[PDB]
Amino acid sequence: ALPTPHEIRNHLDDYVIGQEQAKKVLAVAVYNHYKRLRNGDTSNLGKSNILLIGPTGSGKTLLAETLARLLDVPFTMADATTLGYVGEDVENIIQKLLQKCDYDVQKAQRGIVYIDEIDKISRKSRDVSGEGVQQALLKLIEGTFLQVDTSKILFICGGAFAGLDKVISHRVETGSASEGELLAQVEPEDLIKFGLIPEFIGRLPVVATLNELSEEALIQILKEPKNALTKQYQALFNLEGVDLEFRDEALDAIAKKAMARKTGARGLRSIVEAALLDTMYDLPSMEDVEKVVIDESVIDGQSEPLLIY
Amino acid sequence: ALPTPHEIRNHLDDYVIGQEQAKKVLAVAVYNHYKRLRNGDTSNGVELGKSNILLIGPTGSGKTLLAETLARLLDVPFTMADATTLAGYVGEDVENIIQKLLQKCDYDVQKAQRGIVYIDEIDKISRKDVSGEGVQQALLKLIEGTFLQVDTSKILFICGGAFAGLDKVISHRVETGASEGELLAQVEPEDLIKFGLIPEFIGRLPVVATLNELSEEALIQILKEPKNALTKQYQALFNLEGVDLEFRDEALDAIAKKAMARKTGARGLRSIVEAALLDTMYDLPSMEDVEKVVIDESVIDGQSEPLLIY
Amino acid sequence: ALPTPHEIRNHLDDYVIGQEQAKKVLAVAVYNHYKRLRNGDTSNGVELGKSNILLIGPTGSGKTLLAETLARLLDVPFTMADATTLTEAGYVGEDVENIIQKLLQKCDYDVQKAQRGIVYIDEIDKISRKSDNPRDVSGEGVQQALLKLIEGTFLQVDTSKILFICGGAFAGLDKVISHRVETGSASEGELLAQVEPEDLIKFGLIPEFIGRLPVVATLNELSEEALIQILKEPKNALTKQYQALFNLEGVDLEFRDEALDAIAKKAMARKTGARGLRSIVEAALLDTMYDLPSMEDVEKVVIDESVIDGQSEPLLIY
Amino acid sequence: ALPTPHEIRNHLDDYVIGQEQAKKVLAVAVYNHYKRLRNGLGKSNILLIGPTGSGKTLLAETLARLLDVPFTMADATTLTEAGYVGEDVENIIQKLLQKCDYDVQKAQRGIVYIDEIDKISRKSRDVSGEGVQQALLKLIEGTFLQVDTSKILFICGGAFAGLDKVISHRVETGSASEGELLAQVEPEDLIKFGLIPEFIGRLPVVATLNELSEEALIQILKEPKNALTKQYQALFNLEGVDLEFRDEALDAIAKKAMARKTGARGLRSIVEAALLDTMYDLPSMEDVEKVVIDESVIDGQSEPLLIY
Amino acid sequence: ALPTPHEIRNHLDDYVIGQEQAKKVLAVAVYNHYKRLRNGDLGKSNILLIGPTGSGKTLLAETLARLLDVPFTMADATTLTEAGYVGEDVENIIQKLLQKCDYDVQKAQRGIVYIDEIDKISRDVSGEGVQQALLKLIEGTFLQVDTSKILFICGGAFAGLDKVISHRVETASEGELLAQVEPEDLIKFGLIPEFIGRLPVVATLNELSEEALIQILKEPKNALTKQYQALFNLEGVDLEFRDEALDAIAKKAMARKTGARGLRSIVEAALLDTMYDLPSMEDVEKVVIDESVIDGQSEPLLIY
Amino acid sequence: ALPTPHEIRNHLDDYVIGQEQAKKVLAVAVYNHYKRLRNGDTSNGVELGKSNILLIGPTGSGKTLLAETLARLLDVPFTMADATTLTEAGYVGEDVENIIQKLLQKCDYDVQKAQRGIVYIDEIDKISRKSDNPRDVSGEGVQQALLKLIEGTFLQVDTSKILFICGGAFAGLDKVISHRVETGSASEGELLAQVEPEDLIKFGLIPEFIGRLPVVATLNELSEEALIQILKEPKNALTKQYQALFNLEGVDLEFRDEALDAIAKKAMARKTGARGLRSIVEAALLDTMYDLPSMEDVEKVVIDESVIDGQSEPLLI
Repeated sequence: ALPTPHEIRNHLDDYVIGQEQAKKVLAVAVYNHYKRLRNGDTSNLGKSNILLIGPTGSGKTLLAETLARLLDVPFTMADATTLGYVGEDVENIIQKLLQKCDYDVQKAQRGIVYIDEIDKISRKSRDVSGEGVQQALLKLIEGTFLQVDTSKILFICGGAFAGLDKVISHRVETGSASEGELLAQVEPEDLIKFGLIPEFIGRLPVVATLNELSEEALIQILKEPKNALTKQYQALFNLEGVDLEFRDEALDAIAKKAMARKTGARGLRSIVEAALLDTMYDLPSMEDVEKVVIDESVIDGQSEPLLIY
Repeated sequence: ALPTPHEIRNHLDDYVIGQEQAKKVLAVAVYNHYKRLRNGDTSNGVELGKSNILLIGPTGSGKTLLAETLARLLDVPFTMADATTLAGYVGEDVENIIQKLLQKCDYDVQKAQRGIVYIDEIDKISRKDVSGEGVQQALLKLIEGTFLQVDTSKILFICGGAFAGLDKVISHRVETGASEGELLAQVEPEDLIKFGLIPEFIGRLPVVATLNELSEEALIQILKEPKNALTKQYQALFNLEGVDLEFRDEALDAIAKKAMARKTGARGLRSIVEAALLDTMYDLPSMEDVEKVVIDESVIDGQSEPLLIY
Repeated sequence: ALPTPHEIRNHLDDYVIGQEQAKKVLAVAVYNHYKRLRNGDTSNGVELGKSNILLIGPTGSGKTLLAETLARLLDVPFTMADATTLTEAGYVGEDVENIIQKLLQKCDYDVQKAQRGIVYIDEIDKISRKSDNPRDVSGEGVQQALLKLIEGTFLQVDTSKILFICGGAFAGLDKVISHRVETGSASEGELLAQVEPEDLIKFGLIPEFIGRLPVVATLNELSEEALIQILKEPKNALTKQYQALFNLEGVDLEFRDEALDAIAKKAMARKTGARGLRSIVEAALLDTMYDLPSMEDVEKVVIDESVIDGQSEPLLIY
Repeated sequence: ALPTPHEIRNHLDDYVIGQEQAKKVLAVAVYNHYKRLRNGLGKSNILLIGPTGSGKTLLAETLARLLDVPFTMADATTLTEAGYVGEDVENIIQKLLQKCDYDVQKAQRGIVYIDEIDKISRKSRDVSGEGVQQALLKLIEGTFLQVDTSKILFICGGAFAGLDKVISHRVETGSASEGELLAQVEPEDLIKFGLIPEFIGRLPVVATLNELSEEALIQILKEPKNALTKQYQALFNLEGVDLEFRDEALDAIAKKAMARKTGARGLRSIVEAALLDTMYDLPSMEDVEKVVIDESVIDGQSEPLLIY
Repeated sequence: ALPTPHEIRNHLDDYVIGQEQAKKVLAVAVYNHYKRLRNGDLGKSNILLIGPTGSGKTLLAETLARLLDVPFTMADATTLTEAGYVGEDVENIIQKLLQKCDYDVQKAQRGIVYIDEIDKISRDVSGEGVQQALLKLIEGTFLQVDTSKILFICGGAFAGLDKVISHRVETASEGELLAQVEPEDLIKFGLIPEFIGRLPVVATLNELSEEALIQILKEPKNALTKQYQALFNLEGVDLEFRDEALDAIAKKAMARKTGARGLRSIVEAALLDTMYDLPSMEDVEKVVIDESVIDGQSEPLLIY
Repeated sequence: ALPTPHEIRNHLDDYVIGQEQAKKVLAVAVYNHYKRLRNGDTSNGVELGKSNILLIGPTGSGKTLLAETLARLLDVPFTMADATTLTEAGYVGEDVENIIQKLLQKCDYDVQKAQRGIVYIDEIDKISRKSDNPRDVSGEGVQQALLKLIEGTFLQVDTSKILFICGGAFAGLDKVISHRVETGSASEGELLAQVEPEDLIKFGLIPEFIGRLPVVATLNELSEEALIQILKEPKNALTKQYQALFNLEGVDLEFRDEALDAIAKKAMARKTGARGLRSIVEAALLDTMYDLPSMEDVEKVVIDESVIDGQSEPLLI
């Protein structure tokens, strides 16, 4: 029984924060895709391939993985950068999909494939080789000794598209907003000028966009997600018989640190670990009730966490 | 009384926009073909070209429309066929195209010989494999001409194809030390050879027409007529939802215009329709209405939402 | 009853103009090849040449036409192939045998008649792995893979019996020969006559491949006066074909000599040889044929200002 | 029963000298990693940054031994410049299984050390080097062994010669030692060094090693439970002879090692050559003890003192 | 049943003329090589052919294989030089050997490999790379085939070799000088010591005499005259080559410096016209005189 | 009763000329290895060096002869193997254990005596994956597969007990060492003495493999005298090889000492060392082997006059 777009988006809210508009798009795209497969297209339809456009560490990869998990469907990643002999490496993505699929052809067709850094292969001011991948990987999108047809499998292509923000503004301008508002005005002709071939873009009808993560968002990322850092470490300290408490001032402190390093959410973990290193070290050697992390423990990194006996 | 190429092309200007060079070629090719048939080729023993045609142009340029139109202009039985659907048992499916031509011909052997046959996606069968080529040679037997008892020698063959890679092989030859339109004009039989077509097949397609831009009318037809047309596909999607999906003519035309402005051809049609029906499909399973009507304002402007009838 | 080399050449004169030396070579080569087959080579143990041929001539010189004509004159299954479509594959090794299934198909899958068949490989000069015109490892692979055919090995057919004709332009060949034949301090035709297996070696062909092509035929560059003859003399000459087309229109088509020469000059500047003749004539009569049936005149006269110019329209006589 | 970080560090003190801060870090990272696995969260992957012959490799090996866990090494250099090395990246896995008796579960508990990570960094072949950072990146997360590399601990070692500079260009203020500078290391410093953001984000735990002191080299010859002198004293011991290393001789060995820039790795090769002649004509003699002096090491001219 | 060296040399006399010393060496080298393989082993017995271009180096290698019904494959040392990617092209020689071997691992090991123009790779950094890369083959390492069993024959002209030998042997003719060849002479030439040690057996070919070419047209079982006499024979006509004509053919070959390879191209052009109007006549025999070859003016004699 | 390193080297002097420094290292390494085995390493928990050896010397320097001799002097099962026949396979991982079954074969299938055995791996330098002498992925696979043996794991025999001696020429090693030992702006023998584990690293050997070969012996380029022993003593000595060839012909081949010395001198004059020995013997026996399978005699004797002068033919009985 397929989950409605409402249900898919709801389960995406549990793993990904914000990006509500993109999750609406993905929900529909995904739903329609499998809705199409489960009725054998049409007796005697929509490719529904998706194009993720957002900054690095926005959640592009996370969304793809989550979609597959929520639909108990084989999932495999691949990099456009790593892509004549690579034409026989493009089919490699398929064997990997079969590996995680128990070599079940049918389940392999229901699978999802995420290609990262698509904006990197775009030949714009090696070009001849790069375009070669756009056209070689293009043969996959349509669908062709596994014997599996790639027509059935859903393709999700993610990319940062740094220069895309510019080409859009050069078009949308008038006479004389923010990146989020600009990426909404994105059109397939903007991707053309960016470096993507018309035949490739025509194979990616569904276009999703991810907004710039807020500083406050990072704080949410540390708390709200089911696998949020704080929850992960509270679980660790929990099997030690100790309660771990993160003061709001400390969480904000962590976000600020992450912004100063321009590492976004990816740099969150490396900050928390270093802040809890000493504590976890001499933790199994003590006997206290709970440990409370304050701002002074994070930003300054001088004072140790409060210990409650 | 046969229509002059001047008259033929002139009638092609009414169904097809632009493509003036291709229509001139088709006009002469067609005219010569029937001019040869209506004089019994040549008494005794004299040579005469087959006059078969090879349409080379992007998807939604007017290839198919041109073929259909030609037949209507000459009140001649017309039948289509896809090169992709064409195996050894398909060799007996190649003759199927003939029985279909006879069906629309009222089973009149003579009028069937005057008939026109359009084969789409020829560029697809090019082995560049053992089976695909098998069709090139199996269908090759038709071009020459052999229990209908009808000879396919008389019937005109028009092969349409996009030839995506053809634009490259030509540039690798014509180079020295322009646009696709200028490059496709330099097309030579040897370019199709390297592309995947066998020499014996190309030699059977002497007349080569080339289309450049797209045809607004065909783009509209592509959204409707095809068995797997976008509208029909989405009407099927909305149908298993208990809802009827209606595309107003203004909306379809609106969709074509968008596609032309983006120069993405027919390939860019879907991406336009999807974006227009995104919101609707999202909160569709959560509603309870009879049908949804897509107007022009929903496509071009994309501002208003589709009309909902309960 | 096999045709003597005399008869073979004579019939080649009806389809090809000039290249007399080449036609004499092909005549002997072809005759000997089948003369060998129709006597079962040699009983017990004896030697016999493979008799495979290597056509060397400019593009549109008649290489292909010669190969085709040879087959028609001997009512023998004929099939073409491009050496370019072969290079760069080990999966093409199973595509090299494809040429055989083609030969069978046109031969009514007849095993013996397929063995009598003729195979023409075009653009052999393109696969040669050499520093000239810089994949090599893959190209040579074909010289050796297709080499397995030349000798002869689920059709069950042996390619030992079938005649192989390999055509090519060999653009750089004219140079390597001159770097050898030179003395201390003529034309391409005279130079291509001095051709030697070692010249092809330096060009890019492997020794084992050349040794399988003993018979070497050389084609001259079609003369402008020859091209003029091609447009007129042949029974299926272009002018005659187009005069026939204009004829069922009730109109007489006249090609002025100044126009025919103009056509030849156009063909030479394009180096397309005779193969480029049609494409020039068509474009010159294009406009005319378009609005021809719409008119009611007596005859149309093609002048030199209509061909090379492509400007002034053909003279119309009412 | 898992050993506390205290216990892990204690056993590390026995095989490795100094680097107390690094051993504290590794102890935690390791403890947490397995603490996480044994309860069915943080990846806890580690990045060792220290000079050549500082103890990076030794730390990795020791950690595994102390935890009776399958261990395997690999060189990041042998990886770069290939798409066929992507299938060589999984090779590291098959080898981990070989030493694991092909037990999928114990293979997941295993530890993997990648040396010379600083070498693959494409920074001021590049396109190929980065390819490994991302190819080996797929391992870090975890994916016909059927084993998932999500469970296995990854330890990436490197010298990072240029890292000392990029850190100084950031930490500077307006107008200390490498040890103090490597402490100020941040993921953004590695970014500028040539590492991709997605790779560094997979190596959260960062351990920094100091340059082994020349006097530390002397300690390396004495203090460790498996110190060279203790090894050779044992060898000489089952001969009925007592081996005595004079302090002047131990310092002499250290100096030799420094002039050769071979660090601690070059210690053995020096001691062996110094005791080579003695061990040869040892079992043929009958004395009480042999005393190695400086004259026997540096000059190598004089033989070791023999007491009967 | 292995053929004795006597027998091997004998069958070599039928395809190659002169070079009797080289054929005795190759005969022993080959015999021992397979005598070793058929008893499960010892010497590598790899061979180094040293002779001018068109002396018969290649022909000797090919003939040896045919006489022993063993897979044979050629290769050019020049196409190898200047690459580390050619290190994976050195294995190509093996896959080719397997191709002609029907992919039979065992028969591929019995195979023979001839590398031409070895003297060309002699150094520079890239060229030496092949000497050491192709060196790994000589010893013998997804075919799974070991190149230890396969016999290697390395041919070369060694233009400068005649000089280095003279600078040493000094205190006759090239033939006498190439006999005094020593591994140290190849060292100074450009070959690495480790490569030469892998080529123990050294065969030296003489420069084919003018008169030798004459023999080349007659003596060999597949001599041109015999081939064309057979061609004219299935026409009912007897073909006779005058001695003055054969000598005339040899001279032509020398003036063109094409050696024996240029023999055919000379005979063909001389008998071209005759073969053209041969099947159209009815005579007893055709005689080829010198006037028909050298001058190419007069037509061959026709006896009815 | 184990022989002292003194006694071991002394008996090595009877089968090998020169290479005294190498023989001293081998004597100590070997002695220690078995000294450790015969005392069951160490009761409870104590450390002990594996004591595996790495022979580095030119071809025909006696690397193989030293290995074989060591086994004979200690009445211990010995087996050879070529690292070259191993590379390029995962199925060779099951061929790596083959070396063990061969060791058992010569050991009468006695597990214990098999553990005391010695294994010599030749041409180790060949498997090294490096830019020098350009498969790599496959070669390394053996370094790590054979690596599993060094440590020690249907035999049930543990390869931990058996001594491993890996020989190789290491042609490029002489260069990498010079690029390191250099100072600002001697001979190979002096250069190979400066050898370090890091030099083998850059050469193509993995760190984990080298750490398993603690003992490193270096051989010099042999003198003209040693050549005579190389022609006779080694298991696969040329004379034995050709005596075997002549043997399957029903004929006995005898090399007079005067001839053997004659061969050495020839090789010495050409300065090709031991590598040039074969090319000399072949040329001297060429004619004989040619018309040999065609005759019917008892034995052929090679004298000095047949080698040096090359004028007179070998004696036929």
